[PDB]
Amino acid sequence: SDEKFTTAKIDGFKEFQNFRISKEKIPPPAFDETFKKFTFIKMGNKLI
Amino acid sequence: LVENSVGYGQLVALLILAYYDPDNFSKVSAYLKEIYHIMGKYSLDSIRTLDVILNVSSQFITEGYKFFIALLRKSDSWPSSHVANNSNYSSLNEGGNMIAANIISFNLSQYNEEVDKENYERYMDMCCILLKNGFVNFYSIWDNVKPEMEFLQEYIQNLETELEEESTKGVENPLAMA
Amino acid sequence: TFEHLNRDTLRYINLLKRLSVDLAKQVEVSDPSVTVYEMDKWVPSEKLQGIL
Amino acid sequence: SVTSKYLQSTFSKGNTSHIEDKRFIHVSSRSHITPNEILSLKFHVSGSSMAYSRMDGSLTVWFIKDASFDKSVEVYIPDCCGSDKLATDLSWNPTSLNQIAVVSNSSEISLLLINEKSLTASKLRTLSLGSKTKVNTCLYDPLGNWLLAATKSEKIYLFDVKKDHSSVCSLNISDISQEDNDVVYSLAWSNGGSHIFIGFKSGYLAILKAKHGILEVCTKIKAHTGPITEIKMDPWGRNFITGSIDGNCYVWNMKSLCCELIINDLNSAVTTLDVCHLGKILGICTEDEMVYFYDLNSGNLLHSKSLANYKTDPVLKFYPDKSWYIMSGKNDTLSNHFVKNEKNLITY
Amino acid sequence: TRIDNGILAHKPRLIHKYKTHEPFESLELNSSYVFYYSEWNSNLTPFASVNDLFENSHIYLSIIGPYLGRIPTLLSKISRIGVADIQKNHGSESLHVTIDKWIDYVRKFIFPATSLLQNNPIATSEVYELMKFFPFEKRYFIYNEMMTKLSQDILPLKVSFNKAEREAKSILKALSID
Amino acid sequence: SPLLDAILEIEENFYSKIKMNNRTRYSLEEALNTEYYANYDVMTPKLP
Repeated sequence: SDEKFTTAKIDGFKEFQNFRISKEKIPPPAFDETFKKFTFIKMGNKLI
Repeated sequence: LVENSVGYGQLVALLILAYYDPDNFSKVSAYLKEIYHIMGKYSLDSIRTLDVILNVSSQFITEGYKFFIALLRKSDSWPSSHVANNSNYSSLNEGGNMIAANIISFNLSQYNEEVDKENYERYMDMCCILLKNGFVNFYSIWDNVKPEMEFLQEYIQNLETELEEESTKGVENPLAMA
Repeated sequence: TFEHLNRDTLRYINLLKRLSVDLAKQVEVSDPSVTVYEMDKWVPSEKLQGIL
Repeated sequence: SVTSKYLQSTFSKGNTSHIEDKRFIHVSSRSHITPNEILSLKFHVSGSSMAYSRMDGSLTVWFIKDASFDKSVEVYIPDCCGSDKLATDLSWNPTSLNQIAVVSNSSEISLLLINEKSLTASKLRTLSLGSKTKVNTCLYDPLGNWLLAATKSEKIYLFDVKKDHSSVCSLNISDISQEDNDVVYSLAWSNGGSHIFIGFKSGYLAILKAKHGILEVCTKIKAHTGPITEIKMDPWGRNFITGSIDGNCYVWNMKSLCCELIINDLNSAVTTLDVCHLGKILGICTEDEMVYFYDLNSGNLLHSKSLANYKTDPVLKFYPDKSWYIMSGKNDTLSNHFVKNEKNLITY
Repeated sequence: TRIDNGILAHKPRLIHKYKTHEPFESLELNSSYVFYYSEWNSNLTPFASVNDLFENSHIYLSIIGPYLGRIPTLLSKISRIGVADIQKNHGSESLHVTIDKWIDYVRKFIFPATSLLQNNPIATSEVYELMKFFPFEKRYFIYNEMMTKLSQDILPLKVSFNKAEREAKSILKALSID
Repeated sequence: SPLLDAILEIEENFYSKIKMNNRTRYSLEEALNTEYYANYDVMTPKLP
């Protein structure tokens, strides 16, 4: 860790210049809570 | 570390003591006062000393996590008026201690040498513990670890195409071929 | 005096969990139901505990 | 990988002794014939005795005192349980150190106390039931508290061994199966007599409660698609292993009763199976004259062999007090196995 | 059990407990390993009624997706819960309501999963032991929809179907009297 | 050189005392039970 911190200081601590702090407002997600419907074809396919 | 050797020496030695103490749990305050006395005497930094605590703590995290969390909970490097939640969709990115976030997001992207590949597990586990008691908010860690979202999406498209092809077309497993 | 007191404190704390020496742990359990024993929940007899 | 090396060493040039029985010297004299059989072979609990019964009618019992059967006495006895009738199953009565229960596909259960000073096996008692009833399997609760006797159809009896084998209860198999013409194929006790596990032929598996001496049907699950051959239990008491004839070997979790691990390299029927006293290695004897040794925790093959058309029907059994196993040889002759310097796996 | 001085003596087996970082417990031949962070399940509350099972299926299972098949035991547990729930009210008049609701559930969450399995009969046996309670029209509906619309237009299902089909043809070319 | 020599000799004496205590205790507790077969690998300290 000391070696890594030395080589990071060498470049002038540029590795901490970029940090990307998020600023969005996170909304509560929506979950589909419904089941699909069934067609008119009682059996599987038209022929049967 | 090499700049004020004596200084860090004392600190890290003291830290080992705390994890080898049977009554360490009821002497949190004495340890915090000792660490402040030391950090004062030889003018250690706050950033580097937080890192030194994190490393030799993660080294004992398994069966030290109780005392570790109590220690950080009582030290003034703990965000007390804007504590992160990490358990509510509307607050996954608000609050925390952004300096600890910087140091952690840094130490989590070093997997190039050979020595850290064997401690990445314990370090990730310590961060995962800290990341649910509100020490740092999640997105502040997510947005800053190594693989960028674009490279992830590229790897994803490659895996999707390769999988779909190997599924639909298929591949002949050579039994006695050639 | 302060230096002696610091060094003695480290020895005492070291000498508790780290350099402690403990009992043999011979085990015999009366209940027939107990078919598996933890081997860490073994404790010494109450009479011996008072003497210790 | 320690276990693989251990098993390889157990299959080496040395570390193996021929069990010198009547059939062994017979083959030695006639080779240097039609092999009768080995109907059954079952240890004592304390790992210091062994018993088995060929098809001729004679049951041999050894008092293990040596590794390679050097100083092991042998009480050979002629065709017990009648001259016409031969033994089919025996239980070793974990209560005492000498008693034995033996059944001969008849309505009579023979309790004999084997003596070691002489070579005399003296009939101690005979138990009888309905005249038509033809029981063929006997079992002992691993605490020596209940005895079970089962028919190929329409009879199951439980005696209380403590109170001089007073007939405690019975049950009609048709009440347990409720299917078309089922024939119980294999039974087994739970660790500590509390439940009886029964495997029918139609595929079903039933769990009966035998807590206070009154049988009752707890549950029935459609385990397999063919007849169930063997049912074994883990010694630690966390899972029970089921092996079938359809080529499957499953291990069911004990607390929840749901499949947890499956053996998939198998492609043939199972004739028997056994698991070591440490609950670590699982030995499968399939029907293509081949044995396999799997690992219980992971479920991947760790050793294979080949019987090579010698003694078509094989037998396997792991010691209850050491990591050794008796396995059949060439012509219905037993073949011990050991390492001679490792009593248990842990010592290795 | 051991024979000492010519008498039987029973003893219990002795094991010890170790703490590791692997999540799943085990017992390696003398000692039992456990996950160290023994209060990881503090933030979660188990279900109290099958209605809660629906309400939380809509969150966890809709995420795990067609990959539920990677854990067979969950299929068995949910299917046995369904069987017992249908059996509990065989007498009552509202049975057809529960039957319709479990029909929808098995259509949307379980059957796509069981379509992914690999040479594991017993799990399918359980799912069918639950399915046995429906009108056969509905079973044919589910089977045909799975055949026509969900094999295509979903990647991992398509991969598994193609693998199974190629394997079936490969075996069919090698059937003999010998 | 001699400084490090002496200090490492002392640390050796230290760990020797620890290991002697633990080994004697384990041998006794092993020979005192039926099928204990203690695990000599782990040596982390534990409160008596």
